[PDB]
Amino acid sequence: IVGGTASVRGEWPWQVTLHTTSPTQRHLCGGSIIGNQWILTAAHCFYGVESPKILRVYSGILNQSEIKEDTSFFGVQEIIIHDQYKMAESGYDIALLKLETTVGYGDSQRPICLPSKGDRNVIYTDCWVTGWGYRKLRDKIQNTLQKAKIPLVTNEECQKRYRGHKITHKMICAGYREGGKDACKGDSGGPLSCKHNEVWHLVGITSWGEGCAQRERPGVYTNVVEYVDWILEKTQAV
Ligand SMILES: CC[C@@H]1CCC[C@H](NC(=O)/C=C/c2cc(Cl)ccc2-n2cnnn2)c2nc(c[nH]2)-c2ccc(NC(=O)OC)cc2NC1=O
Repeated sequence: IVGGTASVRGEWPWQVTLHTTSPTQRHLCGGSIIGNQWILTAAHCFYGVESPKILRVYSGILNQSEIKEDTSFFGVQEIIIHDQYKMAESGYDIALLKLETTVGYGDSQRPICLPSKGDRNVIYTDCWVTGWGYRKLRDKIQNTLQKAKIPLVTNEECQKRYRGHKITHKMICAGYREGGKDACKGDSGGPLSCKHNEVWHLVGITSWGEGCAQRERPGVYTNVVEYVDWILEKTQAV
């Protein structure tokens, strides 16, 4: 996160750190608890991931230093990537991780509500991008979960900013015209959380941008409202 501040413990209890084990263990991406056995993340996070056997999901984490060999995690049973996904810049940058075990809900780990279909018309004014990513382009993964309040941007205004790209309605952008606050390397997969009627909703999944927090370069996010039916299709399968 660029231009953010340290989160407080329990502030984003749906936030998870998705770690890879091959060749050595390291943070890979962010993610959101959306069900007791479901993590919603970005499809691009699995580039060169041969099996879910190398993945470890950590919930209830504020500081990456909380993770050692004795720290408990959730194994990943299945990786479900949207089958229209080619690359982040083309959209469909959404994936579901089905966990081997059930998440025990408490004040340190709980699900974020998905946006309602009737909430496609609502205008969110309190949105936050969270993660353990870089504070600038050439940096390192942060120990403490960072947060940044970012304004939502119209598809039209985002399309002006990304000439040469096709910004679809399945994408949602966020950022200040002058930059300064944004997601960066290590944040992808994580949430873009918006508070509405005292209820947090998963509006976006951190996807891509040209650089980090640049003037007139909004962060591009997967527009979760547009994938509610795809999420239910995979999580509610008979
Ligand atoms: C499959 C491989 C995965 C995802 C690749 C894409 C991802 N993009 C992002 O995380 C965010 C992009 C982005 C998103 C928005 Cl919304 C706006 C502006 C953005 N950026 C544009 N240029 N940089 N960031 C990214 N993550 C890292 C570098 N780049 C990264 C850095 C460090 C570690 N681990 C580490 O040091 O452990 C000790 C792990 C990763 N993970 C990855 O390599």
